[PDB]
Amino acid sequence: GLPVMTTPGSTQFLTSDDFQSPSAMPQFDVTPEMQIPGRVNNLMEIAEVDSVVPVNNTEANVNSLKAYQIPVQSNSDNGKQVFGFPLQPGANGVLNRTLLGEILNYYTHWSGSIKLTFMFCGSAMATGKFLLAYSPPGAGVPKNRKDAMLGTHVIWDVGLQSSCVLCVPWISQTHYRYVVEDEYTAAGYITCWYQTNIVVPADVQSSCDILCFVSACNDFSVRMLKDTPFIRQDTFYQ
Amino acid sequence: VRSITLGNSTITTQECANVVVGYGVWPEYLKDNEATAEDQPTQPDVATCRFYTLESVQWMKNSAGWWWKLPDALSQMGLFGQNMQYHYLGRTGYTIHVQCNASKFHQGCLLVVCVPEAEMGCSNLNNTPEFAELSGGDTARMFTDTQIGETNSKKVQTAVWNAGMGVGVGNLTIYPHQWINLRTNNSATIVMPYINSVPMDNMFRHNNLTLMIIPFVPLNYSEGSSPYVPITVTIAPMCAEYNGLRLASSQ
Amino acid sequence: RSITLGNSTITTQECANVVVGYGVWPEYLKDNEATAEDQPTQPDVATCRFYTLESVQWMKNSAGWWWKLPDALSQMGLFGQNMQYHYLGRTGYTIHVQCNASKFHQGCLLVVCVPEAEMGCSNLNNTPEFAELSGGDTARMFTDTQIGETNSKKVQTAVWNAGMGVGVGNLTIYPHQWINLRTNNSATIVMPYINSVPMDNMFRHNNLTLMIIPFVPLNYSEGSSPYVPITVTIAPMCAEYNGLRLASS
Amino acid sequence: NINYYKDAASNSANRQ
Amino acid sequence: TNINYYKDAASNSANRQ
Amino acid sequence: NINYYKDAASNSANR
Amino acid sequence: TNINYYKDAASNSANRQ
Amino acid sequence: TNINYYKDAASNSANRQ
Amino acid sequence: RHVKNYHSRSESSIENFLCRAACVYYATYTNNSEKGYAEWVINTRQVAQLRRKLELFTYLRFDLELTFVITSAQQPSTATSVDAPVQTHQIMYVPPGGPVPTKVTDYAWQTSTNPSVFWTEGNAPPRMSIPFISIGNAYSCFYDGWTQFSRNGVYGINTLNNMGTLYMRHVNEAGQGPIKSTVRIYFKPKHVKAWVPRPPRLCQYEKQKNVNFTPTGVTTTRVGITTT
Amino acid sequence: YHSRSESSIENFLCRAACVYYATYTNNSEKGYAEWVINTRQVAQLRRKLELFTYLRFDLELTFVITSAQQPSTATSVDAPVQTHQIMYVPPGGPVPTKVTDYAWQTSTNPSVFWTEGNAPPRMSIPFISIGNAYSCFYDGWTQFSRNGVYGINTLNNMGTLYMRHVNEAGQGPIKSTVRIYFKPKHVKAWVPRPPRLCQYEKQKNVNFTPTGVTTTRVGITTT
Ligand SMILES: CCCCCCCCCCCCCC(=O)O
Repeated sequence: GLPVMTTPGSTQFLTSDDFQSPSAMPQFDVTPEMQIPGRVNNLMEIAEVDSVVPVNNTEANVNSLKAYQIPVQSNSDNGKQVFGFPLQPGANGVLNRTLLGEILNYYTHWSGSIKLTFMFCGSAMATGKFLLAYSPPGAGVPKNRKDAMLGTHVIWDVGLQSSCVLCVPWISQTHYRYVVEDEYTAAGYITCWYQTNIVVPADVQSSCDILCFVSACNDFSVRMLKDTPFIRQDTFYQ
Repeated sequence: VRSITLGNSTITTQECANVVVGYGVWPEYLKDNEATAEDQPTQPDVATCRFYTLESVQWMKNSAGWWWKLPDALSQMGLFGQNMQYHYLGRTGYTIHVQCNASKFHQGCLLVVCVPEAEMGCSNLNNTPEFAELSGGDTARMFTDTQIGETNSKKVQTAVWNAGMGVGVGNLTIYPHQWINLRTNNSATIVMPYINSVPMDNMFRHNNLTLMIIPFVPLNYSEGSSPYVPITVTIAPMCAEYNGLRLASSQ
Repeated sequence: RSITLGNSTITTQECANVVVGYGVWPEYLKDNEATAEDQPTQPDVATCRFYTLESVQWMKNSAGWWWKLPDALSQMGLFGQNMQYHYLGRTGYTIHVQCNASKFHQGCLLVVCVPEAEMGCSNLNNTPEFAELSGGDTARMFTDTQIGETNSKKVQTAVWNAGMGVGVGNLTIYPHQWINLRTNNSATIVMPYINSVPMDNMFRHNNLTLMIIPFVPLNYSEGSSPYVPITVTIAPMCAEYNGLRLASS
Repeated sequence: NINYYKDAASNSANRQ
Repeated sequence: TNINYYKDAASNSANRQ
Repeated sequence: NINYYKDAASNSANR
Repeated sequence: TNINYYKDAASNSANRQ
Repeated sequence: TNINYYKDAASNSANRQ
Repeated sequence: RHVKNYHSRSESSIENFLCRAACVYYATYTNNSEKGYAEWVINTRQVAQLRRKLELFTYLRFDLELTFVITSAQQPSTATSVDAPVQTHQIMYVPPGGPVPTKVTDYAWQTSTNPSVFWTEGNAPPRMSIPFISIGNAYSCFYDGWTQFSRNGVYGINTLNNMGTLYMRHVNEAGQGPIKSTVRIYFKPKHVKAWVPRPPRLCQYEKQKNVNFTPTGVTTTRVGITTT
Repeated sequence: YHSRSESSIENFLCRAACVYYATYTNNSEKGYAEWVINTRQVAQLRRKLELFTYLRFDLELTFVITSAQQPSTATSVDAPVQTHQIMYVPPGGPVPTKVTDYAWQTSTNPSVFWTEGNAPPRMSIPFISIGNAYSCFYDGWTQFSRNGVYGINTLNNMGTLYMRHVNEAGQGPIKSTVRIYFKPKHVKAWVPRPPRLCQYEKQKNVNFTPTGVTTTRVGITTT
């Protein structure tokens, strides 16, 4: 009769406990293993994969592939904004449903850099230049290309390359930021501007489209696992 | 330029064009370690592992997309299909080459993806789609730009923005894929390995893969530019194995 | 000595002590404790120099004065400019409180540097206003009498509680000195960066609060000079700025 | 680590 | 790790291996 | 066989 | 003579010794 | 047995040896 | 600038992602009838959250930790002085093909072979681990095929799901008062292996046996591309 | 000399303390309880922690759950044993809107299932902060415009805690009271500050009503 004293927490079922349990099927000969391609070991392996971003969330475009199309056109203006969304990968609609955002919504905290790949799907004869800028928080969303000029930005020439990667760095007061919207964990604003108007020849379409892809860089991690708010249930599906 | 040669066939695929090798795996033959079928397989080699060019389809300014089930796409193509009928179990990789060429004055972008186990949903939530609706032998079945109604008991909910799988169409990039941007692209080449939970499976009852070609940026072109842009799919079995010889099948 | 930082020299030359914060001399952020990935700006001579705020008068009734520090140098020169243009900043300070009277005067000031001097309100259902908590170079004043509750969104400046709900006589835990006119003419405190994060925004967060509270009041006989001013001179030290962008307001 | 049960399925998760 | 606590062999667990 | 108690009366039977 | 049974450091006893 | 589970000596058993 | 913040990605491993207990199904049984026993066919698609987490992958392989939370409640009664004694319950697993209880007092409850747990109320919830019990080299989450070679009959994952039935009963005898109980099944994947990731579910689930969905928007909407 | 062991911060703070307690009933569909996790609703622990400006520690959570029979008109109540579920919802997760919501599946959200009559349930949790230390005070705002919120409630975002009966009690109504207990382990404190003098007024801010510095006597020679 070994003397023992039960401590608080006994006869307790903690969802996230990691104890050993007696097997109900002793000596069960499991089927051997097979080398199935594409083994995943971490959900960051998924979050690091580029996925198309629905930048054009317009009510009418959201239920169509028009959601993913960023319109650009040959203009008479000089520095017209192309698009602008906040850097809320897990909260704002522009990114919350991306691959990255879908993974983020299972965790509470996030930290790291972000790849924004922009692919120009216009005619081979079209050219132009764009200013892709990430403005950290504290100020307002840049209202002019001049305002955006003062933050981390990139001049993307369409003529030479069709794809261009803006790598948004992790510039934050804290080591992590909340996946959910909190001003404290502000993120910034990502804008695009016309650096040089899209010049097209005769008999070529002057209005083209751009696709945006989001992924995580090698320095991205998540924390405080939770349930996603995207899935809902009223009764057991049958 | 480079030459991809499989048996009697040879493709010309740019020179810098990236061949996307599935999940990093090059198709290979089954190993004695992972097998259970005791009968010696048939490896047709040159007769089966070759480039079958399926039907071409027309890309028009409103096209929503196309898809093929793979085992049921090469079912009527040559000795691959013959062995497919005569054997109970099969195992295959693929080399998929989707070709589309326009001119400098054209524009557009296709997503070419390989979805393993592309189980699709129905229009009537109380039924599963019919065999003909899911399957089109070398006859691409088309995605739709609109929801199909509850009416039509046995059809596939072909709304493109859900890919008929209840997901965000913009997330299909997790599956091995390429983009054909007419600005800078002429073709897409994907080498898919054998993807399945079991070492071998029947080739009529189970479509292990599903090719999807979805235009994300629609075709457009000025007046005068050629208005008929076809897309031609050419698939080649790779390291094909068959076990369980028997009578053919009426399938 | 002559603690000359940049284009600036103070002549404490008391040959007597400086209170060095919590025993830590301000230093730059190490690569081991940093999060922000972009390369910071370190203006050095242009920023780490002695900005002297507005002077105030010590009166026989004065209860005390306080400054929020980031929002005290917020409008002073290139420190303020970098502060506006950057999302993240990090600085220590050298704070020099100068007051000089004569042998025939008497009085004693407590000069403290309170990190995270979160202050209370007069109306318990509201938090004080930005203008009430902050004063730029216009030192905000402690009071001789309790502030009225009806005065919605004002600071409970009753000095015997220090506007923080504690005993004003216990502020000595924070780095501090005393200016006892009998034996002192100035106080020098070298404060390091005190915060829970490696960097923070300089407009949203006043990581420190300078407080000058007379514990023994000024007095003098008829004839002795009656106008005794106090001048505060603060110098950023090891200033860093990350995340360049457009400017704030 | 010490395992009390004869079947590997009874062991704790592989988190290390 | 399997240690037998009882003095009688009948008290032991099954010979599963 | 290890005994946990200081007194011989606490031991199990002599088997 | 005290050992730790849990895989996470937060599960350990207080820093009393 | 030669053990003690608690960090404070007052927790130990009596000195009966 | 140089930075050395090595934030470990430990909690995003598949093991941590899936290794948390989740309610997959719960059913009821009462002390009133002779057929009051409860039964459940074992699937992982009746529950939304766990299913979605698993559906993020095409092929999975893992052991399982089963924890049962059995809760009882006094039901309305007409007689006087319901002095209910402790209630004991039996959870029986009937593998596919075994005899099936047709009544609360069937011979099947002997469970000469069929595994089963006997648990008394008021104690720690019963728990039991079970190996990887699939016929294939991995559990299948999706199946682009049919059950019949004629490309007819059944289409979907319900041609692969055959995991047996789970029966529940009061071992205690009928008392002067009725008693209704609710068993809650909890799944916890241990020693997990995942293959071939796939896009997360966007449209709400509709049926347990198929992918059937009603199309939903790609994402939430805003007023413009610049709207911030 | 003697030893200052018991005056270490570890011994000072490492004692369980009731931080909050709420009640819920078996009847109705709102018969679940909820609490946003803050350390400022209770005075004792708040003062102890507020003796420092920045803290860092793990936590020991102990729950003291007690139920009681509420009035009933039935002729015989023999309620069976009651089981309780405590779910933690991190900020942004789904939130139970009813006793029978899908959120209670806790597929990912950790949660405790405990049956009455057993040892109180206990749970340790690591350092869950975004910064390199917990913040006890915050001399700033939530918005960069120096507006919006002022104080520690721009930082407190530690999620909510929900409570429910798992049992479907029918005959007799039953009201339960859960008491949350915090015990910081492995503590690290920085920058000590004056002990709280004026009584606490609000959980979300320092707001105080001025009180005198000390208790009074008559004269300086009084004794
Ligand atoms: C008495 C113990 C009986 C327990 C038997 C339950 C076996 C079910 C295993 C679950 C398999 C999960 C398959 C899946 O959804 O991928």
